[PDB]
Amino acid sequence: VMTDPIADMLTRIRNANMVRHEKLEIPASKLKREIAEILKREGFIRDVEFVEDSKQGIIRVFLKYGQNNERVITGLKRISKPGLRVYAKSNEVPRVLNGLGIAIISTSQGVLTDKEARAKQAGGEVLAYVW
Amino acid sequence: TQERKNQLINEFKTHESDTGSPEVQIAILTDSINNLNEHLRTHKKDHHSRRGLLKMVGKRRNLLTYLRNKDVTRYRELINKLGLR
Amino acid sequence: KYEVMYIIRPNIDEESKKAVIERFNNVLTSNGAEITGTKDWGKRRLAYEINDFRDGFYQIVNVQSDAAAVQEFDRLAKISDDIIRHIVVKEE
Amino acid sequence: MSKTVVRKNESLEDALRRFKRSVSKTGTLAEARKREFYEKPSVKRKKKSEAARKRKF
Amino acid sequence: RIDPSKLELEERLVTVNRVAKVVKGGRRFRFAALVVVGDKNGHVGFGTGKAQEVPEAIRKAVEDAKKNLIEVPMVGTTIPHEIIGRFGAGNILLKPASEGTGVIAGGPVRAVLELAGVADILSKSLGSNTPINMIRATLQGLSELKRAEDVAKLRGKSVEELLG
Amino acid sequence: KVCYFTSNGITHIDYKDVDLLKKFVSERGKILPRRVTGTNAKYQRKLTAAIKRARQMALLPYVS
RNA sequence: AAUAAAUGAUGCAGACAGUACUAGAU
RNA sequence: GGGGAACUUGAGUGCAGAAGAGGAGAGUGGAAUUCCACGUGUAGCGGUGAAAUGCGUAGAGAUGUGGAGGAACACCAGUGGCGAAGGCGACUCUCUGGUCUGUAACUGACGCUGAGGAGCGAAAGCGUGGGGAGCGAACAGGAUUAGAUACCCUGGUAGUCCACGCCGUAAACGAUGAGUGCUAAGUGUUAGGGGGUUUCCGCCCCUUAGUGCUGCAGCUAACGCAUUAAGCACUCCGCCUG
Repeated sequence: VMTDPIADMLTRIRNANMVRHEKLEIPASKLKREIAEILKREGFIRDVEFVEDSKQGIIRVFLKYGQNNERVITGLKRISKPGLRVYAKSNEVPRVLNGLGIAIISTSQGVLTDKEARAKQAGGEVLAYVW
Repeated sequence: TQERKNQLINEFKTHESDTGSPEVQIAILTDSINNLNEHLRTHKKDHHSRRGLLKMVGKRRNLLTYLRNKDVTRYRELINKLGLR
Repeated sequence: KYEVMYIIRPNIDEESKKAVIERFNNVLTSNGAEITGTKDWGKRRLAYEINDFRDGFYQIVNVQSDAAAVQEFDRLAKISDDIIRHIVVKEE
Repeated sequence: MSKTVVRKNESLEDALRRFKRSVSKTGTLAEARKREFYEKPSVKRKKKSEAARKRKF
Repeated sequence: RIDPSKLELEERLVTVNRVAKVVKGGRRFRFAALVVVGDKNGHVGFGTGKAQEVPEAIRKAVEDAKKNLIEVPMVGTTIPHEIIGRFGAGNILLKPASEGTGVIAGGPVRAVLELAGVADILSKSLGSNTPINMIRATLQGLSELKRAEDVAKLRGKSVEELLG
Repeated sequence: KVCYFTSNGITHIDYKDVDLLKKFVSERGKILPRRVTGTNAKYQRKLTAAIKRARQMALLPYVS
């Protein structure tokens, strides 16, 4: 069942951050790979790798702690839940903490962040926030 | 036991090793429900067996709905073969 | 598979005991219950008292029937005075 | 009651010494002494889980 | 790290609650003092004190607050981003405001924000109105704030890369 | 202590074993506890079954 | 020739007010 | 989201095993209580804080034998086990439900929840016909108290039991809805599996589902919870607004 893979992915990442872990294993769907690569290019993660196996495929995430003891991903939160979908327009694209954070948004042309969607003049599902 | 199942399997086997066979599971559930009602017609107070029969019937109904949504031809064939009316 | 063990009253001659044994065996075979094994412990002192005796003859029989000659043997032993106690168990 | 075993060639209290010790392994002190007044099934069940574990006896 | 108390401070009390202890003889009354000490350059702290006298309790609370100072970002005389504190059933949100809005908050939160040097903040309490918990939640929310340059250094990016 | 059935690798008690049932039952007739006999839970349950069947078949006493 | 530590179950005690009562300031 | 085509991890079938107070039905059992009959046998028996009501010289209690009948199943027995919940504890048998272990052979999303509805549903209670050993509301008597329509004692109806039907309520509680995923540890325990020497007995490690205690982070008003969450998240249902 599980009703959604993305929310559980985000919560697993949040628990990993809370415990100060260094690795994770996820069934690694296409959208999950996309979000992980976005976080990678955003500096939230040290490195990410894909493991295409026979069962479904697996992805490993390496949490980032650039300094002595600091959680890069302080918190996460999903919005477009399965039962209350959220769609934001180009003019209503939000910004996380005055542009300090980042929010993932699937748009008409690929999956992009808030700033990328604002630049490209698009909009769609606001499926997650990041702080 | 170990005879009715084997016969139903050999009868409803579409392939050499087809044992998932929603039709086979339906036939097995039907024969089990019949054997259960046989004794429930006398031990009317065994409510736990009635709950088990309700569970089996729910499984049967879900399988029948799946088969109807998947292949109406095979659904109607199973109907004509078993008489599950 | 099934197992049958029963107790015969002690005050019985050898010929009468054998006659009763054959009678009950025939009763069991009334449906075709093959007797796959037999054992006679003999004279053993009972741990506790029964109707009129402290000892008796123990008889063991192995059977593979359809649970009908079992009931026949049960209702016959409960009625007949030759047997005092008896129990049928599955050898599974 | 302790047992049916007999002992002789001792004193009067030497027998009671072993009586009071062997009576522990019999229900004469528990089984025949608890059932003086009724106990509800609930408390009846909880009494075992309490005593047999806490080792209060 | 711990901030030194060697600075000019505008120590200002909030409330003085009178508590009583019951004894064989009767009730023994003591005074509890809440005080907020800080400067208007981004450093503030909270302390408390108890004694049978008002001035002694005030002095003890001031001395304790001196040892519990904390730093707060002052991006544009305001906070870099909104945040909420949730210390002990006390929920208080803090939003950044323009240059002319002013400090808007209930007594204790307003005092804490003023003594910290912030002039334009939007606040709203969404929980208990107890002053201790109010101050604690405000302090927690201010501690959970992050600077733009700090976040840029942490995420291995440039300030402009984040602000645009 | 050490269990008997495990040490011997034996199978179903075969209640006919009057000597085993006797030496495993108290001198009075009461069933000895597991903490004293050293047997496992499964073997203790089988022991109870066997001793009950024996008592039913006059192979062991009820009272002594 | 020696020599044992026990045993325990206590009967009775109902009510008390309507209105009353201490503070403290950088 | 709809339609089309593939996949197994979800889901289910089979394969070889495992435990269990799982249920309905039939038979059997020996302790123990009561009564009856008889042999021995006298002045008491039973009971309370004390006492009395009660039974006993038409011969009690006690002791020993036999019989009659009815309920429950000592020791095993252990936060042990099963069941969706209530609940389920002697033995034997007939008919039956679910669960766990390696599943990989099989179908390949067939899954979760579920208003309304149906069914089940402690004890008590009601109706029909039986049965009634002990216990025992109501009731009678004897005590205490100022009073006792009670707490104590002696008797004692219905009830407790059996077949059918009805009622559908409990502190029916873990005062914690169902499903899934993630989140340090030590620790016993039930039924299994694999292994590192041993044929073993047994020691250790690993791995499944369940049952218990102490405890990190985290949560919480605190109490406390903490891989069986009251932690971190998603889906559905019922409920709350002095």
